[PDB]
Amino acid sequence: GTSKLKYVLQDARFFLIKSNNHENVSLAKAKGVWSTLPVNEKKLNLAFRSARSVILIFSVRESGKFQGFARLSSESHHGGSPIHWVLPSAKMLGGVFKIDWICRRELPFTKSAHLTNPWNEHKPVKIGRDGQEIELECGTQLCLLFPPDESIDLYQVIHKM
Repeated sequence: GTSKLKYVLQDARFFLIKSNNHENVSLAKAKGVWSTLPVNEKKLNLAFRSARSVILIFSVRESGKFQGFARLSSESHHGGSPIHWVLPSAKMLGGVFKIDWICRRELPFTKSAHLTNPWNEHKPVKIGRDGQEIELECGTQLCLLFPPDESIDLYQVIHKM
């Protein structure tokens, strides 16, 4: 079903995350973590304190697809297990956010062509720089377009809200 998913997304904030390569998204899916440049780290930390759920929607550059979406479970923190990201300078990154995956399945951009983002000049939601905020209604509909991920149980995610 979709009911627990809709509950998690209620009054959520949404951010577009653009990765240079698949390896970083694979590490995030395996380890439940994400890191970003300080400008976006500050935005995500502010958003995490401000909303019931903050959702990151991932897309690998040049892939023509989104690779899934996840919910922030913490603010960024330093000094944890180092993560062997594939960089385009590791010192340039901010802290590490813990994330809980909501869907690990892909969605092609062709299926989201009817969704425009008011916070990016009403361009198709696939278009945007890393860290671009997606307005509530467009973000909710985007997440509902993904194929259901039957491997994830949202009961545990609901308890953290």
